[PDB]
Amino acid sequence: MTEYKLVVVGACGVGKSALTIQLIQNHFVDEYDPTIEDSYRKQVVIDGETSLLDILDTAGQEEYSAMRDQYMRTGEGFLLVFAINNTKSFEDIHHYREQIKRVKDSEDVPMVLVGNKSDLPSRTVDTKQAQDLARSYGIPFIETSAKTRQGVDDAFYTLVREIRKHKEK
Ligand SMILES: CCC(=O)N1CCN(c2ncnc3cc(-c4c(C)ccc5[nH]ncc45)c(Cl)cc23)CC1
Ligand SMILES: Nc1nc2c(ncn2[C@@H]2O[C@H](COP(=O)(O)OP(=O)(O)O)[C@@H](O)[C@H]2O)c(=O)[nH]1
Ligand SMILES: [Mg+2]
Repeated sequence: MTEYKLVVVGACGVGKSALTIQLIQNHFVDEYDPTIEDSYRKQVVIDGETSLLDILDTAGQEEYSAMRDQYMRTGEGFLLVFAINNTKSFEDIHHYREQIKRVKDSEDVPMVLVGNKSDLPSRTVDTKQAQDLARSYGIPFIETSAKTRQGVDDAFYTLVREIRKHKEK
């Protein structure tokens, strides 16, 4: 069966765990321990293809090692998550993109920029700013809400379609 190794990255509190649980369980979590990093498998049909998604929700303390780089290198596609009400989380996207570039030795890694918490009225990051960054990286931008499920399937399925496009190259 076709397996896709997806990794959800971004700053603390942006909704990585909530997005992962909404995708896997169809449930919104108000609290998910920030020390729990784990991977979840889900079978899905995307464009007629039965796909096994293995989703790693990154967490814990910021720490680095050769072993951690070897592990992150196995990810096939990355969701770069920020929260639309947190400018710092948007500025932090650069760090996550550079760490993926560093470990993959490539400027062509499947990724999708995700602007989460789109249900909140307290926006500080304009959609145009996020589209401009995504255009600079050459990747799609998807607005999501783990709370209402807006854009969740689209964010993960678009990443899978980007991995397929990359594998065809
Ligand atoms: C609130 C707790 C929480 O959600 N955290 C989010 C993940 N954390 C990280 N913080 C800072 N930079 C990080 C950098 C990386 C990383 C990436 C994206 C790619 C290759 C890599 N090689 N080595 C590290 C690395 C990852 Cl996976 C996590 C980071 C802790 C806080
Ligand atoms: N309103 C709203 N809250 C969200 C959303 N996604 C996550 N949250 C909340 O934001 C907090 C941090 O979410 P979490 O998934 O733990 O973030 P993580 O540290 O990136 O894993 C939690 O209280 C979540 O319930 C969202 O789309 N909208
Ligand atoms: Mg988390």
